[PDB]
Amino acid sequence: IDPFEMAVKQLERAAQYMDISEEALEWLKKPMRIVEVSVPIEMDDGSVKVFTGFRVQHNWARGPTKGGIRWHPAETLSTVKALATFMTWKVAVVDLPYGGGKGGIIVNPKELSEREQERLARAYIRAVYDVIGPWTDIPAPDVYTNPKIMGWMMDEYETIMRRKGPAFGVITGKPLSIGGSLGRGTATAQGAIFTIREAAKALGIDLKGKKIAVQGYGNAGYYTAKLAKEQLGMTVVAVSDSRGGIYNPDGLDPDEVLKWKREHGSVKDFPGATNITNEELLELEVDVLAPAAIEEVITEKNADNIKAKIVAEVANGPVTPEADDILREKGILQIPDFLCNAGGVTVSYFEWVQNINGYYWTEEEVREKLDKKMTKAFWEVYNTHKDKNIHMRDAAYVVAVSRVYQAMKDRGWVKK
Ligand SMILES: NC(=O)C1=CN([C@@H]2O[C@H](COP(=O)(O)OP(=O)(O)OC[C@H]3O[C@@H](n4cnc5c(N)ncnc54)[C@H](OP(=O)(O)O)[C@@H]3O)[C@@H](O)[C@H]2O)C=CC1
Ligand SMILES: O=C(O)CCC(=O)C(=O)O
Repeated sequence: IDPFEMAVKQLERAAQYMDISEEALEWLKKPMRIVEVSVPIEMDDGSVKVFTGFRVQHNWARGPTKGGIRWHPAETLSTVKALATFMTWKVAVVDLPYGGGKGGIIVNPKELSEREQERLARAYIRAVYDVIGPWTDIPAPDVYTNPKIMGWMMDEYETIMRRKGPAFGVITGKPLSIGGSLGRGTATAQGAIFTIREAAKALGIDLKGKKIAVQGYGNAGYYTAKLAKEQLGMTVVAVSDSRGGIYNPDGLDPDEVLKWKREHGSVKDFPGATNITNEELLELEVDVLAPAAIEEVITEKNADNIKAKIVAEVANGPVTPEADDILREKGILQIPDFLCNAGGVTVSYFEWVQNINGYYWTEEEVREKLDKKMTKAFWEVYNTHKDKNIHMRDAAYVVAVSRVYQAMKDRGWVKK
């Protein structure tokens, strides 16, 4: 249907478990500032093409808005608004002095050359300059965007700003050569691993020697499996991608699987393991399920088939609202998406702090700070879900919306 309407409905459903005034809820149901701009670039053939750009600042009560820029051909203002709304709750649930933001360009970057991509990034910066800044709106990498594009955008912003303030802090997820931070590459997977370890501690389950299945095998999924094996001592019994999946009960080494996928396009037909389809992976008998591929993979039609005791929602919205009740009834502990994959935005916040302070941290300090942040956030959410006897997603919503509501009331934006 409409992604923004779905996000608003999910917030409205969560609002019944907390004391929030009608005026504040109506304020939260609509983004505070939406910017639509034309993004013109000169193509290689000499012609000029105009693209549609988006930048949505949902709420900046707790601080400057934070959110990545997507470059998908199916990008829609509704999707950007929904993702900015989710970004607000994400930054609020880990206690960040941030707001919720999101940006996007309706473009197919596959048919764009490197020069054209750089021109697109620079033109997007030249178009959205007046509503962004290190203390206003901090973008980041997202779908079909990378640190290279981030560096181009940072350079354009610095050129326009005339180096008056810290231009490194305008955008996060850039290369280490220019204001980048360590631990950014594995940030999401590291945060997910921290939350999984905390969930296992909460359920009284030892993670050593337990099977894990990961759906999707890219920046999130591959690193999630690798860190689960290396840090949590888990056995990786199955991975998957867009093509198919592979299942080996005795375990799989993530590095070999990644090399095979890079050399053959997909993890399919990996030797020593059986080829299985994506839907069969979610129904395995594993200790932890990590669907880090796409949204809405666990529906009402397959929720009863899940046998994992922990479902780590590394991807954005992998479980539908209907499947949430079925999963909870079976007694499965669910880690909500904007809490499970908050490590990426937490490390982006660390990068922004380093940029604005002009002082950069080591990998160990970043890892320890992220560990503490994710542990505190997860324990807050779990304690809220146990105290009020509500769903984990509902508890995360209560925790985030309470913070945003308190910020709004302290700013005097709402009275009630
Ligand atoms: N920094 C991050 O990585 C962040 C991660 N997330 C969430 O993590 C998810 C993935 O992020 P990232 O790893 O960067 O993305 P990538 O696109 O780099 O990797 C996603 C993986 O999912 C696979 N995949 C694609 N379509 C399907 C499908 N229909 N069914 C099963 N698997 C599929 C892809 O296979 P193939 O490569 O063959 O296409 C790929 O291996 C997203 O949903 C995102 O919202 C959240 C916040 C930020
Ligand atoms: O780092 C950020 O600001 C956002 C990362 C991201 O893409 C997400 O959390 O969805």
